Amino acid sequence: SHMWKIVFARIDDRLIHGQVMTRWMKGFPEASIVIIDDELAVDEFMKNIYTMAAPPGVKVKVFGVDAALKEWSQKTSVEEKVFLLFKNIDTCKRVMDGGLPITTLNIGGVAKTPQRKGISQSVSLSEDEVKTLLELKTKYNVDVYLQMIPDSEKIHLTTVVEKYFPE
Repeated sequence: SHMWKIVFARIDDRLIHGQVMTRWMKGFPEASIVIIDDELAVDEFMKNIYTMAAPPGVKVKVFGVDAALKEWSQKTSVEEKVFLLFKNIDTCKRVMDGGLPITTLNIGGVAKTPQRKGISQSVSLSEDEVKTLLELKTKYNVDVYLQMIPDSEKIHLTTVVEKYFPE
């Protein structure tokens, strides 16, 4: 089997913050958190911050994109359950384009910028970003939805397009 079994994937530009991941990990009891980000992979200060902020009893590992693809590609007799955490859509696209199978993609946090349209308190998206999410759905059959925490409002990608980007 592949080294990792991907139990969930989430995009949140603030990664491990507050109690958010403690809430998410309760749904994935045996999983570790794997953050895939090229910037964080070399940033020792923030690697320590996020490791310290991790839910009690949950391992955190950080990989760059190429290293994540290399690790996942390895075969093993005992797979590790992993909850993938990305800072941004582009990094997720790069790993999916590299063959890493993601089945569900939760958009958790994307900060407002002038180029993005506000959708929720936690998520704003540009038209280009929504086009990218649609492309991931089309190419890879990923189920994409916005949801901040497990018990908060869930908005599917199709609903996002219909209400916020009619086109």
